[PDB]
Amino acid sequence: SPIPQELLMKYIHYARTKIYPKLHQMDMDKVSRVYADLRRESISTGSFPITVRHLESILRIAESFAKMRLSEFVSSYDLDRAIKVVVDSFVDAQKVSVRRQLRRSFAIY
DNA sequence: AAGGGAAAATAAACAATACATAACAAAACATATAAAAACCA
Repeated sequence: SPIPQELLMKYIHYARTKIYPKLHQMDMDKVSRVYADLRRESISTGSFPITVRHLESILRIAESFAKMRLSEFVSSYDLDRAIKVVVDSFVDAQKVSVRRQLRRSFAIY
């Protein structure tokens, strides 16, 4: 069932030394819309804010998933996994009182 | 339906007051006898 270890460690060195997947401005602006919701909802219920470093982090996580997918560019649904990775790290790094944010992020989950 | 958040509860240190009784005072209740005072005689 899983990928063997030797092929995986050879794939790491093969993908990290040959490709450089960029991003195209066709429909990527939608993540700036969802960040605009996700920043604002962290002020009213949460105490810790979300900044531009999280946007740089999800673009890096999406291009890392595109690097692992070995594509020419980042797809539209790589950002969905990137925003899931940032929601279950930032929301999980807080109190139990940000519990409404567990369902507030359920619309984009 | 969730949740904020103020009311309510708990605890602990400290201060302030009440309480049980000790010690006593004083008034009611009680008797005694020598001196006055009526009082028969």
